[PDB]
Amino acid sequence: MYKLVLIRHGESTWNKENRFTGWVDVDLTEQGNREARQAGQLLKEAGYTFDIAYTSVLKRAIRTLWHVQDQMDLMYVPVVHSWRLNERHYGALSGLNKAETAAKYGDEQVLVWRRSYDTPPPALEPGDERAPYADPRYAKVPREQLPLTECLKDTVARVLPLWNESIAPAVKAGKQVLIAAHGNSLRALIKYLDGISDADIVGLNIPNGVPLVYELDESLTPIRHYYLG
Amino acid sequence: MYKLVLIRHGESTWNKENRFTGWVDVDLTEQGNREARQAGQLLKEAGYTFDIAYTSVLKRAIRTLWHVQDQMDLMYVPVVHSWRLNERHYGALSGLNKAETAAKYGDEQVLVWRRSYDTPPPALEPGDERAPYADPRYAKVPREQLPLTECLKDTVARVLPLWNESIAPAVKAGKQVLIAAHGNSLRALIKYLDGISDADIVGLNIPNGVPLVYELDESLTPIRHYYLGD
Ligand SMILES: O=C(O)[C@@H](COP(=O)(O)O)OP(=O)(O)O
Repeated sequence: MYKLVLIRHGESTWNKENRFTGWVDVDLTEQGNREARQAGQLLKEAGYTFDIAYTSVLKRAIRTLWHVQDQMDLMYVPVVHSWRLNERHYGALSGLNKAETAAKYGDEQVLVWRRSYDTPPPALEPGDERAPYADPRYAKVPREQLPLTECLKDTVARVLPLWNESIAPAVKAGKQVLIAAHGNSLRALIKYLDGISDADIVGLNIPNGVPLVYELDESLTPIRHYYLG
Repeated sequence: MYKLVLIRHGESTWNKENRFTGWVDVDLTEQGNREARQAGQLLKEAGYTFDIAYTSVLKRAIRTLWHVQDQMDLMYVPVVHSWRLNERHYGALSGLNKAETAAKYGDEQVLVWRRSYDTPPPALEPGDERAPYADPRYAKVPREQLPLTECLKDTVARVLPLWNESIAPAVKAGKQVLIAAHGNSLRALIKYLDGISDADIVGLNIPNGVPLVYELDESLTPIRHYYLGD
């Protein structure tokens, strides 16, 4: 029996502005901060603890983690910040208002761009300011592994090495893990963990700032899962 | 040539209350939060960046780091939190007001507790609430290595292994390192770095929340150091 807690970052600015975010490094709203703080308080009160946490390199997730740590009195635990946990990359949609985009390209198109397992949004041009190449966060990521766009499928491919190489061993080592990540990177990981089919994942949505608890057996096969609070 | 930036945590509740803190895990005051923020801005404006940061397991140091990372847009960097960077353990003095303590045991006595390199304050009882043993922060540290009190000499000895095993290799590795820690634990590191005598370390005081830049030669020998700011 292992427990693993997932939590999606609190409400970000672009969440609130209903803008596609992906790799753009936007921060938490005040509400996002509340949610993160409330999640940490929830975890504290339910008596949960952590020996390690995993996060992306995007401040909305890390700041959420911070608030969780702050509330749980766990600011001292090792935190692994991984670009592998990054939100799904939204290519040339990053920054665009979702309502405006669906008005322009149709809801269907947008729904494909948002939830197609295998078909990514349109890509960033390699020369877009928003491309990841010159970002210090990715300085050690081999260029050809940095996306200009992603579908969930890419996200799953990107997350898995972090799971296999780091999180799973941490869990089996008996470390109590928190993963603070993103809507679609958590969908990606959860797709893997729950062995969810390509069609079945399409409808999964994870609210901001709600601890999602996984109980895992000795082979790390999910037993059940549940949100806290 | 390398640069290493050191910063003592911003003002803490017990800094303001003039209380020996030690391993008591008190938080930053609002002033302390602002010092931490300002130090970040100052480093950001100076064009400083970091690849890795080292800190203690004490939130006053860690929150300072957070504010720095926040202001510098480096919330994603690896942070090693090590008990080895903890503030010097203050023993049975922890939580006591320094002024009343002086008023009771004498200025000399207090100053020997506070700045004598080799004489520790009086120890915590092993049964004291404040003893470290049940603390998850220290769960993997051998009991015998956990202090009930420390003089600076203990602090040095406690710090050096992190320096040798980890921070020095980072610096040699070409990593740009920030260490966010405490007055005495930095006094201890600096003693080693600058090769300050037992007598001389006595006067060294390190202000809250001010970046202290060391420029190190190839052999990690300080060439110069300066505070950033005023
Ligand atoms: O232990 C403490 O009270 C102070 C040092 O106090 P003095 O020994 O300098 O009085 O440490 P910090 O606030 O930097 O963590």
